[PDB]
Amino acid sequence: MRHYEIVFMVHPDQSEQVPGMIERYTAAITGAEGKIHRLEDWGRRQLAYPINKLHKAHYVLMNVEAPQEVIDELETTFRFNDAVIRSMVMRTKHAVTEAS
Amino acid sequence: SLSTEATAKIVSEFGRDANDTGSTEVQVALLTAQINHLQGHFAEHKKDHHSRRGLLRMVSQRRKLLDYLKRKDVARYTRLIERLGLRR
Amino acid sequence: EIDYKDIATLKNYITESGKIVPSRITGTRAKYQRQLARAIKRARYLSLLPYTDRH
Amino acid sequence: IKVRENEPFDVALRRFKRSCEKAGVLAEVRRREFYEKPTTERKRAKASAVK
Amino acid sequence: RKQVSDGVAHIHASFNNTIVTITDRQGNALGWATAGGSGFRGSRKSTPFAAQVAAERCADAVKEYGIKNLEVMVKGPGPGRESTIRALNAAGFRITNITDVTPIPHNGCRPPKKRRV
RNA sequence: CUUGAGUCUCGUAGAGGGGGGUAGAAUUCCAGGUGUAGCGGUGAAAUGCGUAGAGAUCUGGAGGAAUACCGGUGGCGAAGGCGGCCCCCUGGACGAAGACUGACGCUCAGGUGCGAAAGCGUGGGGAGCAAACAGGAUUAGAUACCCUGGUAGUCCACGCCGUAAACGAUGUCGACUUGGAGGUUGUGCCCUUGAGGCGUGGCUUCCGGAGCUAACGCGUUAAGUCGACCGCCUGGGGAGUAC
Ligand SMILES: [Mg+2]
Ligand SMILES: [Mg+2]
Ligand SMILES: [Mg+2]
Ligand SMILES: [Mg+2]
Ligand SMILES: [Mg+2]
Repeated sequence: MRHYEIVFMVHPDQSEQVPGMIERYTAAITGAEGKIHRLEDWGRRQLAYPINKLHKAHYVLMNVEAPQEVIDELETTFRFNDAVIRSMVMRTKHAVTEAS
Repeated sequence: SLSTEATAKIVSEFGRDANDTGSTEVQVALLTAQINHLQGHFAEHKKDHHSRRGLLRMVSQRRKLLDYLKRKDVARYTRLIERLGLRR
Repeated sequence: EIDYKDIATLKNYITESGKIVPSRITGTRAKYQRQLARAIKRARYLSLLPYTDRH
Repeated sequence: IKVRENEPFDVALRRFKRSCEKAGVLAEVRRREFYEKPTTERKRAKASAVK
Repeated sequence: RKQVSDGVAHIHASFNNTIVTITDRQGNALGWATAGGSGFRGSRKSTPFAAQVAAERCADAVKEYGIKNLEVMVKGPGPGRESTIRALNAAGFRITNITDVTPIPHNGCRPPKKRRV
């Protein structure tokens, strides 16, 4: 398995889902023998540009270590979940931890 | 290029002993790998010409490698072919 | 100096128009400028930085 | 570019404007692109910059 | 006729003509005035002065709208781009925030050939 | 046999390639709010668009193409060529210490494959630009330059076409031959106390000595001094034409 620094921001008035989403993700990841080396939460932070209105979103970090197979099953879930908006995900670059 | 595991692994299998990658027979097999595998990557996309270069290059190298073996030891040559199901 | 999260450091290599500052005006290494400049981009795509002074 | 001054003294401070945008990025695009002129004409600036 | 006490000033300083449109912060055209539509034509209407003499004429409308102060929205090159301001800024109109809305494409559309003599 | 070539380990940077996503800036178009007599264009104009309400301005939406800034004497590639960001599949180049195979090399007619743009086929897509074409102006004329529109095409998928001032107008591989200045990336060392300094590899600009050159100029990235192999030249027109 490789590392993947994923940071997905969710709709503001959807914060209640933030915990549910996170808990669900981590589950699948760990299930496939994945390793979580970090997990931030920038919370309801101000947005630079009005990304599709609502200049306020809810960010979160991951930087896990799951097989490309699973993250893929996830890369799509984000697209099929109105609740979440812009989603990014970088590669390994050596398991990042804490800080940020 | 090649999987570290599968790489070293495939080496011990043909190496004149152990930790002798430079070994002739070894090169062939080790090369045939990415060769027989790229087939898939190339079967798809197909227009990945630039990548073809690497293939064609390493491909010709196998020949230039086998010919040598057959020239400095007809034995090993005729053997390797078998275990790799080469020569048509 | 090389991370979109570090929205602080980046604000140093970004004028008012949001555009990044040339490697000369900063006198920084080109090698660093590249990995650095790219951070501003990826950061701009997470609303962590302004594309321009307007939107 | 954005510009707001405190106390009415009437000073444009048009610096922040031309200090980047305005012409150039405009006058350059005002007419058809270059396509070829950049990889050459534009790269002939050093022929003057070198000295 | 409604007294807005304040709005915004738009200036479309084109290379051949300049126009000023004062409107409430909402973006509803309150009063407009163009250089060309102020007598002088061609070469003369595309001069810096033209914008001034024309711009001042715009206030001759959006002023009786209770307007006291306004912002500045400048876009495009050409003369008047700067002149237009002074006119208002000096026409008693209390200034505030000058902004250059001049468009700048991050490389998208291909400009027309033209100009070749 | 090991110095040539190659294999391995470990890192190094990258607009190298195929595929799929994706963001923001602008353009045009549609709808509506505000507002009124112009706008647009030029050297002037005029065609054109405007009271059936344009332009400007604000709000929402539709879509296509291209990625400002970073960006450069920059980087990658056999060549053509390749710039937003993200992932997936993938090739090559480089240094480091070494470990290994053991001359397995260089070149190559024919052959094979890759080939800018324009063009051709089928089926998609089409904002902007734009051969054709259409007006308008210029002029002695103006089948042009300039203006107002605008079709092919440009974009896409698979196939075809193989040309370019396909240019460094400079075939490839190897070895020697004073220097100076700078960019790029790797690596060893130095109160590292520093980005600081020293070295030492690959790549790359600029100046230039010897020598070479008809001169211009080239100059350790040679067009210098040699070697292996290949391609081509033998006056200009007719002619890269006919058959
Ligand atoms: Mg035309
Ligand atoms: Mg084509
Ligand atoms: Mg076609
Ligand atoms: Mg190179
Ligand atoms: Mg020289």
